[PDB]
Amino acid sequence: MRVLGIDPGLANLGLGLVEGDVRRAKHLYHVCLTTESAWLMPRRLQYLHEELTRLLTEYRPDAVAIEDQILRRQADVAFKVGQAFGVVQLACAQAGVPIHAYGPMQVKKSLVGTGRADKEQVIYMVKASLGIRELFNNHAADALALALTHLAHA
Amino acid sequence: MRVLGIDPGLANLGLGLVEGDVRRAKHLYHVCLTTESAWLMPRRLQYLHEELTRLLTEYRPDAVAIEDQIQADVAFKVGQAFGVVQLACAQAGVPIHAYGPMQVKKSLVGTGRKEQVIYMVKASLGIRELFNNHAADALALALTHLAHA
Repeated sequence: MRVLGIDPGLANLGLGLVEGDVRRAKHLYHVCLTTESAWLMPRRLQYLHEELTRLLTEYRPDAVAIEDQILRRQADVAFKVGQAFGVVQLACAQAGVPIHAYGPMQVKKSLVGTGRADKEQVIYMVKASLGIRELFNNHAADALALALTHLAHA
Repeated sequence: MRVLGIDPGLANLGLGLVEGDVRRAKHLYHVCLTTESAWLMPRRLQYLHEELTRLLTEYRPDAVAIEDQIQADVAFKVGQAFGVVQLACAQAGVPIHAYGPMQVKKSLVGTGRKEQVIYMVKASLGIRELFNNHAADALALALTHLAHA
């Protein structure tokens, strides 16, 4: 099973591709896309949608695993990030790829064993599961963690 | 001089196309698209984005006029639909102009302080029957853009 993990955002969009099953997984690709506030919102959304559409077309994943956050602070931030989430969901549906949502405690439990693990603990287990020497970008790492979580729930 | 007005929403998306200037406008098209919670969110967004794209491609408007967005997870959900609307406009190369409710009232009604707005929408466009408030709101937005150009 080939899975695209997505750490959703507007200024940063983490994408990580893995392939395997519950017992073993192979790293395929990861990246953190960025957009600039000086671009207007429509162009930021167009950039994310275009780059994600290209990656979906190229790698042909069987499933998308997306983070289901309960972040509840600022409505103006939530409106902007919701716009990015909408365009991400749109790209997946246009590709015919089903989306499975996972909360952070599900990720921590699947990758570390417990739901109160630290992020550094999760990234250590991402790198160990995939044989990655270093992961500098936390959004890419989180995206890979989501992809590995879907493989564990399948 | 051709404006697509958009009343943004997930369950209801009002669309209204007019052409003209401050003095005279002609009606071209209106609808209220609907989506149901029985569909998963990505499918709802795909349907709205597809139907909006088709209308932008067909009628080739010069501008889009959208209702200005004046709880956090509510904001987040409203944003999902707004994002796909903004994306379709950007892909079409059509500039977006946002207007608030008071701007619509002043542009359309002499009072400037929805029955009065709807009456003025129907009168300006020669529309006898306008039953859907979202489609009416979208037409009111398109007419507001003409008044501000």
